[PDB]
Amino acid sequence: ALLFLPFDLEVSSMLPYIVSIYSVGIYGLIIFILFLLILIVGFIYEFNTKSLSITTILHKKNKALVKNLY
Amino acid sequence: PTLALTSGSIQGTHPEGFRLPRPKTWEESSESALSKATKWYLLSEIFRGLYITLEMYFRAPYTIYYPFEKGPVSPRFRGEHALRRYPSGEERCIACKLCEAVCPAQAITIEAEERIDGSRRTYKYDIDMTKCIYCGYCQESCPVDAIVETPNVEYATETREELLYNKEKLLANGDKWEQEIQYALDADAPYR
Amino acid sequence: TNPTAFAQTTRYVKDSTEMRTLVLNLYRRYLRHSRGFVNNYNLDIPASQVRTKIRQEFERQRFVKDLPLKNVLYMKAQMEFQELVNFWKQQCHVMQYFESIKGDSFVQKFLKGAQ
Amino acid sequence: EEPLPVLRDLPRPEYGELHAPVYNPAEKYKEQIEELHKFGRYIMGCLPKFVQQFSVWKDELVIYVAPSALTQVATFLKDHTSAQFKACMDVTAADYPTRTNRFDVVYNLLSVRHNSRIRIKTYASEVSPVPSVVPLFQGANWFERETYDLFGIFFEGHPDLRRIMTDYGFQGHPLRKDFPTTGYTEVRYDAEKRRVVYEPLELTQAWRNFTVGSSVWEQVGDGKDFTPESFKLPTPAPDP
Amino acid sequence: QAQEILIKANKGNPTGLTGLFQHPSPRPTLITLYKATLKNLEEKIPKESVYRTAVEAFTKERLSIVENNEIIEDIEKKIGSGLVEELIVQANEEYDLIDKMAEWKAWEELEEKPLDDQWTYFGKKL
Amino acid sequence: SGGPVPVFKKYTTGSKGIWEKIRQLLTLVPNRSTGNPLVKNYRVPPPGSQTLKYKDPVTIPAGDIVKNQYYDRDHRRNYPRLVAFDQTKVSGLLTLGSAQNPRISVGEKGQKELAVFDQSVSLSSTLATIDPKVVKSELLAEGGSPVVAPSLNKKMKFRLTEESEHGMYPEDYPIRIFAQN
Ligand SMILES: CCCCCCCCCCCC(=O)OC[C@H](COP(=O)(O)OCC[N+](C)(C)C)OC(=O)CCCCCCCCCCC
Ligand SMILES: CCCCCCCCCCCC(=O)OC[C@H](COP(=O)(O)OCC[N+](C)(C)C)OC(=O)CCCCCCCCCCC
Ligand code: SF4
Ligand code: SF4
Repeated sequence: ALLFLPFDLEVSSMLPYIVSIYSVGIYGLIIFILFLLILIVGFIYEFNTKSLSITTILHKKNKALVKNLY
Repeated sequence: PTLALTSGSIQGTHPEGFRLPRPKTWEESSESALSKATKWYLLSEIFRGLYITLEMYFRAPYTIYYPFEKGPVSPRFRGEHALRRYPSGEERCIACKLCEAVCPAQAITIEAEERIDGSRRTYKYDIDMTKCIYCGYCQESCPVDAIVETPNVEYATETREELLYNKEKLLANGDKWEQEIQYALDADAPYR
Repeated sequence: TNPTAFAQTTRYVKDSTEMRTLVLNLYRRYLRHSRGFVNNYNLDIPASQVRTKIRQEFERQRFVKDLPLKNVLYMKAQMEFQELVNFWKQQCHVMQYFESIKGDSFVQKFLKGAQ
Repeated sequence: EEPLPVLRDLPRPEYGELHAPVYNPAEKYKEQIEELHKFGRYIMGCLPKFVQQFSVWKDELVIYVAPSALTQVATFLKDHTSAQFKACMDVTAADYPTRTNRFDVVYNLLSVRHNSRIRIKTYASEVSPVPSVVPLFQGANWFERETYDLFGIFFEGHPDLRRIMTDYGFQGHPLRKDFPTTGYTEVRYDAEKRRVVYEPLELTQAWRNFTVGSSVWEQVGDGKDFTPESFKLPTPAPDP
Repeated sequence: QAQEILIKANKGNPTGLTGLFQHPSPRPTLITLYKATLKNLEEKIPKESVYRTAVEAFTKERLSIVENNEIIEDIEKKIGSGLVEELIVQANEEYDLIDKMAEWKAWEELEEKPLDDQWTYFGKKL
Repeated sequence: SGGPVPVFKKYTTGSKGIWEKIRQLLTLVPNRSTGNPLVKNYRVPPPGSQTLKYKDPVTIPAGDIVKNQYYDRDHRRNYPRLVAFDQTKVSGLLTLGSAQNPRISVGEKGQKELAVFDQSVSLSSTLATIDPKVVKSELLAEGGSPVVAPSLNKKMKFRLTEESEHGMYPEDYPIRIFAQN
């Protein structure tokens, strides 16, 4: 839910580019791509940490039975 | 000489090939990367799963329009109870009390004595139709086929008092369903 | 597998004195949860009577002498506590436990059929 | 594309008079009887301190042990390679009030290893505890919970013993012979209290005991002898 | 002495049974436990006990088969009690039993005889 | 074997004519039946309108009028008697042998020996004092080998099959089908 907010403001700020794609030309297209690359570096960061994974740290443990002969 | 020497048995010995081979790694998958991803991205088995479901849409359904139609019944079917008569009109039951003693649920209450003319007849005969398990033992044990189960099933009642069938009620059922009882008795007589 | 809440191991005690310490300890545990018993079970009486009637049932068994009788009455002693804490009994059962209630003369019992 | 046959009309075999051999069904267990007898004795010889006696019936071997001999014999039958009974299938009891210890606790063990089943019998009284096999077999947690609920047997060492079948606060253990089949109380919905209440038992039609008209003659004889001829004490032959 | 052996691996290729992974050193581990059991048997259990004779019957037999069968599949078919990873736990449990068998002193006189009316059912002695 | 079967060889209602060709062109597996039973074949003579006159079947030895004494086939009264072997009888069998392999003297000298094991004899003592060959011959097996738990089914064996034989899931699916062998 928290990461929804940064990714939503990224999507909603693509709105000005939609209705002005022609008149900004290549210049506004390159800026738009750059505007997306910086946010993608965030996507890489939260993909590597696996932040959204629920994980199971509490349970699902297995062990090796090791004899301790004397 | 048996394998008791090593404390082993024929039963303990696993068949040949029981040990699993080395599980394949990512480099031993026969499918190419694109084939595995085209099936994954284009939902190969799901679109098939939809297609099989859509085949049923052009098939004849199974539904029957009860109460205008009825599902199959067989001569052995167990339903509502009825006390029968001979063709001459005399009651078939000779108050022998067999059915009362078989009845797993103790749903039958019989009180009997010598009739006014000397016959061995019953003056009280109840079935607690809310206690019967509709099991057919009374029917099997009757030596004169006095107590049977008619193929009727549609007799649901508003009050539970109406499900305490006394001797008047059961004899009125035997008259009502005599023709249908004969249908089943004629068909399944030899099998008993 | 793990045991449920407020559970205890079942051990057969062999000393008389050891049991009374367990018996006395268990008594406050009933007393401690008495307000929660009222709150969780929505009892219509203040917690004072709940503490009142708990004590009486302990005394009912006070004078047992033989040891093997002592354990079983303690084994079942714990079980009733464990069910009460964990909200396993329904409100109907607990109400009826505390909602329970001089004998008639010989003529009176004779008059109404007696026993 | 031939039309489907009408299976009603296809010819059926003709038989004259049928013959079926008549032979004692207990004979086919003969090989199983000796092998259980040998393996039953083997356990007794290994553990004379615990095995009071052993018995064989058809294809079922029973080991009779005291309550204090339970954990030992159970452990031996679980760990010994010759008899690996890792799986415990049933824990139950039975009430025989005539005997001093009425309850008779019975265990059934399964050996998926050698494809065998063994039975342990151990007695108990109303107040005497019995060792719990939960530390060995985890599957006995609920089978012991059920036996206490229906027999009141004290199980020593059980991590969580409580009612499993009967209602909470149910008084009396149902499967004891002295407990009547209809119980002591019954429930109904009381309008005044707005809740379902317990009342003493009162049957509109009292149960009818037809069991009195049982057989007055003994119905089955003394039985037959099927002990292997290798487990009977030889008769000392007469002298010249 | 401090010889530490692995009984149940917690990682590796499966053996067809869930939770029973392949054992990295099957043959040496079996030989170590068979030699220990034969050694540790005589330390605690006297000779007149049949159980001691029973274990030395096949623990010797399973010790001789392991040495002469380097192929694992020849070990299994000749012992005839499952996979080699299972035989490790059989050997281990065979070892734990003697520690308890010695403690119970289960070669001695029957500790608790049944009462005269115990194994009688409906008026007949069993 | 359980190989696929053409649709017209199954007792279900199937299309005919132009619709059969449409059905084969559009279905995934053309030999799959609709599942609606054939009206002209399924239960056509109802159970209450059959033609077979049933006759009570009777095998000869147990249904005959002759050579059919009931005590010959009265198996319910030939049940195996319940015998429990206590420690004492095990000792007596161990010391004296069995009825098949006697190890008891004859006449009154033997009758002395049997009476020894007619009262309590704890088995712990018996194994302490007896020939070690006795245990290897009577108690244990095959020269001292233990007694493995007997098998309820000496013919219970299994073997691994493969999809070309068992027809089920191929090798990739995580289950294996076991035959009898
Ligand atoms: C064309 C527009 C409509 C369909 C859109 C979706 C296409 C899905 C298939 C592509 C994915 C894939 O992976 O395709 C390839 C897959 C799997 O092939 P395989 O298992 O390797 O084949 C085995 C080896 N052979 C190649 C020798 C046979 O084929 C399918 O499962 C085909 C599914 C067809 C039925 C579903 C379509 C009808 C749905 C509803 C239409 C109104
Ligand atoms: C480049 C071309 C772009 C095409 C874009 C289309 C992509 C669609 C999704 C494909 C990915 C996928 O199906 O993924 C499967 C995901 C997650 O699977 P996972 O957790 O990663 O495990 C599997 C992958 N493994 C083993 C490699 C890790 O969950 C699902 O089962 C989602 C199924 C949704 C079905 C909803 C019904 C369809 C309705 C529409 C048709 C009537
Ligand atoms: S059908 Fe069975 S349960 Fe019902 S009245 Fe007859 S014997 Fe009793
Ligand atoms: S078994 Fe038949 S004849 Fe006998 S009491 Fe019942 S209904 Fe009457």
